[PDB]
Amino acid sequence: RFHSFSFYELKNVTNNFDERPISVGGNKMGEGVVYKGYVNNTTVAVKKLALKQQFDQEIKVMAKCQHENLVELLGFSSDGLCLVYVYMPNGSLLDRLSCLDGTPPLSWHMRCKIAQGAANGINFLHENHHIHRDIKSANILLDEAFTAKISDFGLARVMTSRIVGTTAYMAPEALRGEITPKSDIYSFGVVLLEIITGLPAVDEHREPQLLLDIKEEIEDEEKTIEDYIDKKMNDADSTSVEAMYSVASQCLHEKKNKRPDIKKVQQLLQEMT
Ligand SMILES: CN(C)[C@H]1CC[C@H](Nc2ncnc3sc4c(c23)CCC4)CC1
Repeated sequence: RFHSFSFYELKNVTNNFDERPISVGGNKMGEGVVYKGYVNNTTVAVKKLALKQQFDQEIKVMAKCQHENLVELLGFSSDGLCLVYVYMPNGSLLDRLSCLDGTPPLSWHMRCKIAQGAANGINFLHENHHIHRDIKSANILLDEAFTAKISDFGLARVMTSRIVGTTAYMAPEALRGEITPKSDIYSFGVVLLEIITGLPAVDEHREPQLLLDIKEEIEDEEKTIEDYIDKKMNDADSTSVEAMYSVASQCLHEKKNKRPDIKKVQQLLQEMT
């Protein structure tokens, strides 16, 4: 299954949980807090949790779901809570879309591969009867080849009394307390809009504040998808951009039953390229 690490082992490999960023010679990737570690010539991501149910749920889902587009869990620590993963050198899709820390903008070609990869990851989760509940660009990680890897299965799983997730990405019924794989489809629709536009899902100093509202402006003919295409690309073609927008639009249907299933989303993204 997974390797059982003692807390002392993870303490040393992260250089005593060096809270300084990587750029200043520390071990912090970012925020629990994520630290870069080195174990048996292999680079690892150690998430020190700062909660026990989310630790147990992450281990349970990870043991059942192993896929090319899912982040891989290597081990854990519970003596004296840490989760050890395969390290993703290119961080999150949110960070790469915002060009955080001077990284070059992602090309349209890279963005298409990322969208396909993320859809393949969600498909595997849904085939294994799991609902993510927090699909967003911050939860889509990028490996050494910029392959998309869905992360954070702490909230993975019908009604609930504890509404959890990210408001800007959440489906109307998810905000109402419902738990359905169709809510993950809606959230992926927001991610597709972030990929096309390079804009975050929410920006308080922006008009409109929420990205999913651009779908209304396009449908009401107030604007077009061309007006919203990320200008930080030089290789975007109208056909494939409209094809990705069509998938995003279908995903963002307010009525959950009118949304396509992940298999259809996966099919439409493959046809796009
Ligand atoms: C704000 N940004 C700099 C963030 C900071 C956290 C970072 N997180 C990771 N970075 C590298 N590898 C991994 S594996 C794994 C995670 C992760 C989180 C869950 C499992 C993504 C970028």
